Amino acid sequence: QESVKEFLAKAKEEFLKKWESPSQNTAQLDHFDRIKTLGTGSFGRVMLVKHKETGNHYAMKILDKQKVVKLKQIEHTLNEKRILQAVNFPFLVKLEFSFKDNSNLYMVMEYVPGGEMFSHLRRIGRFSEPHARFYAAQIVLTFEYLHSLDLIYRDLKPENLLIDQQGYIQVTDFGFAKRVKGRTWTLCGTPEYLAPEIILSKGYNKAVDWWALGVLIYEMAAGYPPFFADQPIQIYEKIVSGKVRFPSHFSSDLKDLLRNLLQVDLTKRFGNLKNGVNDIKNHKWFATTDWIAIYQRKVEAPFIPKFKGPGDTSNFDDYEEEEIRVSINEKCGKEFTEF
Ligand SMILES: O[C@H]1CN[C@H](c2nc(-c3cnccn3)no2)C1
Repeated sequence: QESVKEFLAKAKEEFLKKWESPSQNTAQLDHFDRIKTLGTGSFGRVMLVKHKETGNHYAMKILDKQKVVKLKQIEHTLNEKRILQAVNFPFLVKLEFSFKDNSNLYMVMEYVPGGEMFSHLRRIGRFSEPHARFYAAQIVLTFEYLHSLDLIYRDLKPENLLIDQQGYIQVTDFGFAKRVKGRTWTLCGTPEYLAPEIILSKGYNKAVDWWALGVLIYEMAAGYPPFFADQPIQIYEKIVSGKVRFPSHFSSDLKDLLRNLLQVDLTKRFGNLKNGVNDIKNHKWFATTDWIAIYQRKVEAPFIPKFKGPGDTSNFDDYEEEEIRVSINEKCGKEFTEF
């Protein structure tokens, strides 16, 4: 374990150097051709773009400054970019460039053509336990890394887990990620994945990411989430009750791990005890997992996504194509000075 301790100490040193001196202004919009919209929301979208001189493909996240302000996301967007430019781990998407202009903020990431885990899960129905375990092990290692840097992730769900050309996970969307040493208070995350202490408006901590891992493992292995209901208020009532029903096809070891991750009392939840992540890594459900081989990407993946090359968009769906407009006047300059 000294080897793991020394790995995490170096990881934190390298993170802090970039965190204290963030990169800024490393590309500009007219260096890229726009290809296709890959998803869209209330203040932002992600496009496929191509760099004009190198020919490389990238995923460009575009945030409208005025809409970020109106929806009270200023601090969250500044967190997202400052964290992404400072992290480095095999299962995190890489930020390659960032910049801003009179109207928008831009984060240019590597493009992962294999698509969302969500699409693959919904197409096949559910994953076998070994398939769900391969992905879960990558999330355990990624959360061990992030939490040792004092980062909470706060947006785990199948749509944020991309499948790469080797069949491994790349986590994207750091819009709710935050550097936290103790407690934090903001209501954020998708309803089915929220821990009880978020729903109850408490000061909460990194144990909310371990709760969300329990929801993800359940949904991968069942094909639906554990607290499912028609509207959010009914979902929240089931979460806080914490009453969970498991399919009979679940192994006994899977049920035991999920009862310990989906523990309503945060002071009793796996990942948040004296032994930290090691209660999860040493659980019987993970007995066949070679943690070093997963980190080194030496395990054969269960599934390789079908795609034709680094520009193929067939694993993403279709959205109305809107302009990328840039005002002749600067908007919200003061709010986004540090970006
Ligand atoms: O609307 C949200 C959900 N789906 C969108 C999306 N994100 C990406 C992607 C691809 N490669 C690297 C990073 N992000 N593709 O689609 C974003």
